[PDB]
Amino acid sequence: EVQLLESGGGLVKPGGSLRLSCAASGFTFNEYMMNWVRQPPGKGLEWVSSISGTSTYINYADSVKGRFTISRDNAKNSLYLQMNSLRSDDTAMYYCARGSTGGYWGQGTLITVSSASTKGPSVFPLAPSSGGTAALGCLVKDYFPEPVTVSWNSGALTSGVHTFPAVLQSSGLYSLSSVVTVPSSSLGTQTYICNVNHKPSNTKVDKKVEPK
Amino acid sequence: DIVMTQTPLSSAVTLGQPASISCRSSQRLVHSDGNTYLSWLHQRPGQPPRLLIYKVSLRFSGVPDRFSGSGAGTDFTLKISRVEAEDVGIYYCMQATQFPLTFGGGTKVEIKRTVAAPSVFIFPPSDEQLKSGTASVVCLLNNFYPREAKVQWKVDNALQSGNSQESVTEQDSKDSTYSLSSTLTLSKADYEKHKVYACEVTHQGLSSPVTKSFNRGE
Repeated sequence: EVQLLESGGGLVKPGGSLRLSCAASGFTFNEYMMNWVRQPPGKGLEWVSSISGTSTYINYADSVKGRFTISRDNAKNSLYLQMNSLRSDDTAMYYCARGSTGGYWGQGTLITVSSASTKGPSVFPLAPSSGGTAALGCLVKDYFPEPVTVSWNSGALTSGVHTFPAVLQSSGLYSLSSVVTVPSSSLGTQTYICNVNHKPSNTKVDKKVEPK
Repeated sequence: DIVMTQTPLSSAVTLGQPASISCRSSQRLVHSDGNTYLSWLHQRPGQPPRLLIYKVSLRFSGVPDRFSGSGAGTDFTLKISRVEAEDVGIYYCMQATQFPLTFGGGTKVEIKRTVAAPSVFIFPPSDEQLKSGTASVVCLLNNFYPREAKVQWKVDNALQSGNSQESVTEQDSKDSTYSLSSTLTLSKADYEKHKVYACEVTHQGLSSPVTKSFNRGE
């Protein structure tokens, strides 16, 4: 069954270059055309590039013409996008998609074109008060770039979890909060650990959230 | 460059009621081979797109039968027979008949449910953070409808301005509610100059605004 996995993303300085790779499985790679599509933050879907099975028909969007190059290694079941002379507006989530239809899309890989330095997050507990529903959380504060993944009890807790969209601060650093709501009488019965991962800074933190 | 104009931009529907999204092309969307390569995509926030309809009216495998695709020439329509809670998100038309490949700007499908009062919680800053010379107070509005909520920060009752940021969740796929976080940022010094910290919430589901507060240390 169909698996598309994007990689090569992250932080890159303006003028810098990146090479994205999309590995594919569970279908005949050489029988389909492969698309790169991108999503600027809070904006809609933009087509970028397309390549036929034979690598004969290649098409680029006007925005990326001259700077980007698309290639496919049918042997390695891999689609590539070489991105040169990168600009701040190229900052977006990059997906590989299969066929004209767009029937299968990868998880997506985020590209941030910024002169700013990678900074790892500080994770701080949001401790529950004392009922009905009771709330606890983790404040993930002062990181760059996006994204951070937050889980609770290593994926064991999903019921009542809200991870909020990140906000950019005056510092030029991101902050988000993850909260979980539990029945008030279930406090100090279960253990609550927020697992924060910021790959761009090789930062993994497990913070225990206890009543204050 | 074929331009796709998607209408409406936002659509509020009652659960179990029909919904229609429209896409209009600048030119005719028929290929040399005679087929029309228009697609409809759904995107829940921070997830990849899923294909609903391809070639105007063909349901992709696993797509529920409540989704139907129609149109010819320039005018094309996605119709939902009865909207379910899971149908929230953004829908796109995509053209793949002529390059450049083009998409519509999107349509937010909102679910219209009964008014829900927010549950409000207030969190004082951690001791570990205060040692770093900054203080973050967080206010959480949880599982409320409609989306319009106002959060007012008070410090010993003094009304606060321009030292707070808000983040709102997307509409939940189950109970169709929103959640909101407000964060008041202060220096450790400023934080210690005051005793009583409160967030006051105004929402259509509360006749009088609700205040949660804590006393610093106590």
